[PDB]
Amino acid sequence: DIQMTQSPSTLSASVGDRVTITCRASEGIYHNLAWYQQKPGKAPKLLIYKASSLASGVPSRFSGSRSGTEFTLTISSLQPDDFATYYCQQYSNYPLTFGGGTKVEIKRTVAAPSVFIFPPSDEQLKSGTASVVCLLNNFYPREAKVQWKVDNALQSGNSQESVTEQDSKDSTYSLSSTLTLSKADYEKHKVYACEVTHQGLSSPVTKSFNR
Amino acid sequence: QVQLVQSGAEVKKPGSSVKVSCKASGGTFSSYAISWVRQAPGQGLEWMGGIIPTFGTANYAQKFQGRVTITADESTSTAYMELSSLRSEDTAVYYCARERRQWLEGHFDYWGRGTLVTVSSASTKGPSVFPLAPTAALGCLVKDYFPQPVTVSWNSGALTSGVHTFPAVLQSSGLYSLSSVVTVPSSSLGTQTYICNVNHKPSNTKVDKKVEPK
Amino acid sequence: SYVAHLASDFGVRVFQQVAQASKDRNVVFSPYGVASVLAMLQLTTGGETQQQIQAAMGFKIDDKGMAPALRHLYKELMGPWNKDEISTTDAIFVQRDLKLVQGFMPHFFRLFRSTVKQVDFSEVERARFIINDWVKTHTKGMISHLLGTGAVDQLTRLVLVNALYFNGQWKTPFPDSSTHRRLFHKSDGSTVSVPMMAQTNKFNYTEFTTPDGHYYDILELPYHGDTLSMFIAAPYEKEVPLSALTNILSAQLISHWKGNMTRLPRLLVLPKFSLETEVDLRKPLENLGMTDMFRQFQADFTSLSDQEPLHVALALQKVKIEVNESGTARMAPEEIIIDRPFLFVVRHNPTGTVLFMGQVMEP
Repeated sequence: DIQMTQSPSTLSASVGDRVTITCRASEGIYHNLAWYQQKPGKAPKLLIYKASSLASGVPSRFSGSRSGTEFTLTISSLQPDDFATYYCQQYSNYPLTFGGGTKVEIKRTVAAPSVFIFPPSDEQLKSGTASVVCLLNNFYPREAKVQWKVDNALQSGNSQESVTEQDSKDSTYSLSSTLTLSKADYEKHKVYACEVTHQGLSSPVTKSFNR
Repeated sequence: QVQLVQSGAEVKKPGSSVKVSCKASGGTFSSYAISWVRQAPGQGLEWMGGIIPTFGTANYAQKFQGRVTITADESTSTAYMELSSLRSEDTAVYYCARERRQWLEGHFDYWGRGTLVTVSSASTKGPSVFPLAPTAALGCLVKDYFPQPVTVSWNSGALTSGVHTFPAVLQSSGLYSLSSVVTVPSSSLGTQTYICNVNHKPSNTKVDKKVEPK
Repeated sequence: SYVAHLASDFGVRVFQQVAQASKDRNVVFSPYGVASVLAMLQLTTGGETQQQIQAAMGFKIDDKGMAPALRHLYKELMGPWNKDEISTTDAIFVQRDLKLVQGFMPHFFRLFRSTVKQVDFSEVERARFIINDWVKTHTKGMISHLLGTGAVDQLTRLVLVNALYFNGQWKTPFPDSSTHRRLFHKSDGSTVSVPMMAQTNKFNYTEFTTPDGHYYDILELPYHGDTLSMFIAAPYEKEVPLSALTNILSAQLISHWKGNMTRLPRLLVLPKFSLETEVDLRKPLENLGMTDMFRQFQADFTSLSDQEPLHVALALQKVKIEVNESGTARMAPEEIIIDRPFLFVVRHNPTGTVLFMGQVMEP
C-alpha cells in the first residue's frame, strides 16, 4: 500500500501568484503520478498525468515535476478559476491511492472575529437539552481556537464546531461552536463563556453571560 | 463528447445492499476501463475497483473484499457497483470514472456527477426550530432533522446580506443540527421584525420563527 | 559463482569495446563465450602474453580450483533444461605438423575437458571448410558462414573461433493476436514501422539513474523454469542516448538491477528482433591491453609450442539471437513501450552468468 502525503493541507494565495503544492509517496512510483482539481459539489478533473504531461484542454499555467519520490504541481499565475482542492494520485501498483488534498484559498488581510454568545431558548431549556452557541463573525485566516469555560472550568468532548466556505464578496470565514448539555447540568452552573484565540486579536477575547 | 450518467441518490439503513449504475456514451465501451471512486463528507478520494467490460471480471481493493461486486453490461453499456454489509462509514459520494487509455486502469479523464449514499439508522424526523436572541447579531438554531438538505431563509428572501448559514453537523444521535445567523444594525434592534424561514421538504416541514430581544 | 562473476565482468568489458566501435549499429555479443575461449587460451600462453590475459580477465586458470569450477559452470549452464534453445562452441585451431609441448594435450583435457583442434593451413580451402563445418555441426546450422575465415593463409598457424545461437522459450508467451506494427524511434530521430508483440503481466521492474543524473528502466523477462532471463534496459527520455547506459555497464550493476527489482503490473510492448553479429576480437582485446597475442615475434605461446614463432592469425565470435512470441485477463495501471534503442542481457540467474548482451538500434 502506497501512502500519498500532501503538503500543505491548506494554502492561501493571491491572484497572479506562483503556487507550488507537494505530493509524497511511501515508496518509488516512477513517473506514474496524476494530478486532479476538485471544486465544491463537482466531480474531480484531471490536469496532469505521467508527473509532467498536460491533459487535453488544460491551460499552460499548470506544471508538474518529479524530485525522487516527491512530486510538485505548479500554477505559474494563479487565476480566479484556480481556487479549488487539488489531489495527487499514483498509478504504479494496486490499490490506486489518492492524496489528502490541498485547498487553495484567496489571500486576504488579517481580519479579527466579532464574538457573540447566545444562551439557550427557554423553550429548549425546558425540553431537557441546552445548546449554547458562540459566534465568530467575518474573520481571516480560518485558523481559530474556541475554548468553552463553564464556571471557569475548561470543557472537552461536549461541543461541535462548524465553518462556512470562503465568502464570495469579502473572502472571510464564519465559525459556530455549539456546547450541548442536559437541562439538569445547565442549571447547576452559573457562568458560561467562550474564549477565542485568533491572529487578529492581540489578547484572547472572552464573551460571558450569567445563567 | 464522452458522458457518464449515474443513478439517483440513495438513503439506506445499515443492513444492506446499495447498487449504483453508470451509463456511458459515446465511445467504445468494451475496451476502456470504468472505475469507482468514493468521497466521504469533508474527506479525500478512495478507489474501490474497476472493470474492462470485455474481461468480465473486475479488479478490487483488499479493504472492500467480500462486500463489493463490480459488473458491466456490454449490451446496455452501463457499469454497476453494489456494496453489501453497509454501515455509517460508507456514507460518501460515489463517482464513476473512465480511462482515456485502452486496456489500462490507472488515471481517469472522464468523471460522472456522483451518487450520494447516506447510511442511517435514522427515522426521517422533522426539525426543531429555536431562536438566538440578542452592529448586532441574532440567529436561528435548527435541530434534530433527517435527512439532508434543509434550506433556510430570513425575512422570506428579504435578507441576503450579512447572513451565514452553516453547514449541517451530524450529531452522535444520528441526526443533524444547523445554525443560521444574521448581522444587523443594533439601532434597528427591537424596532424591526426578523423571521427565519426553515424549509425541510423530505418530511414536509415549514417553520417561520420570530427573533426578538428578551 | 565467484568465477561466473569474474568471467561475466571481463565479457561485459569486451562488449563495451565492441559497442563503442559500432555505436549506431545492432550488436549481439556473448560475454561468457569470450571469457570461456580466453580462459582456454591462457593455457597456450606464457611470459608477457599470459600475464596480459590474466591481468585483464582478473583470474588465472591454473589456480585451484578455477578450472573445476569453470567445468561445473558449463555442466550447469548446459543441459538438461535447454531444449535446443542454446547451442555453444569453442575452438582453438592449430597447425597439424606443429610439434606441441610434451604434456600440453593431457593437461588441456584434464582441465576443460576438450582438445585443441589440429588442421593443415597449407591446404587453405580445406582449412577454411573445417573451421566453418565445426561451427555449422555444433550450432545446428543456425549460424551462417564465417566472413572472417578469409584471413586464413598458408602462414596462418593459430585461429580462435567461438560461436553461439540462442532462441529461448518464454515462461509466459506473447499472444500472436497481440502482435501489431508500431513506430520505432531510431537514434537519428527517424521512425520505422516494425512488428511489436505485447502482453499484460506482473513483471520484475526497477529504475536506476546514470551519473549525469538520468533515469533508465530495467525490465526482467523470464524463460521457462526461471533458469534463464532477459533484461531490457533503456533510458526513460528519448533525448538521452543508449551510449550513456552502455558506458556505465558492469557485471556488478546488472546484479544491482536484479536486487532492486519489484514485481509490478504492466502492459509490455516489446519489438520482435533477430540479430546476427560476427566480431573480430582483435581490436576489442588490443584496447584491453592484450596486444602481444597478435604481434609476430612478441607473442609468447611457448606453453603450447616453441617450434615456430607463434601468434593469433584470427580471433572471432559469431552470435545469433532470436526474440519472438515463444521459442517454439490481466489488469495494469501503466504500459511500457520499447519504441527507442534498448540494451538486452540474457542472464543465468542461479550463478549470475551474463551469457548474452547487446544493443538493438533498429529491429
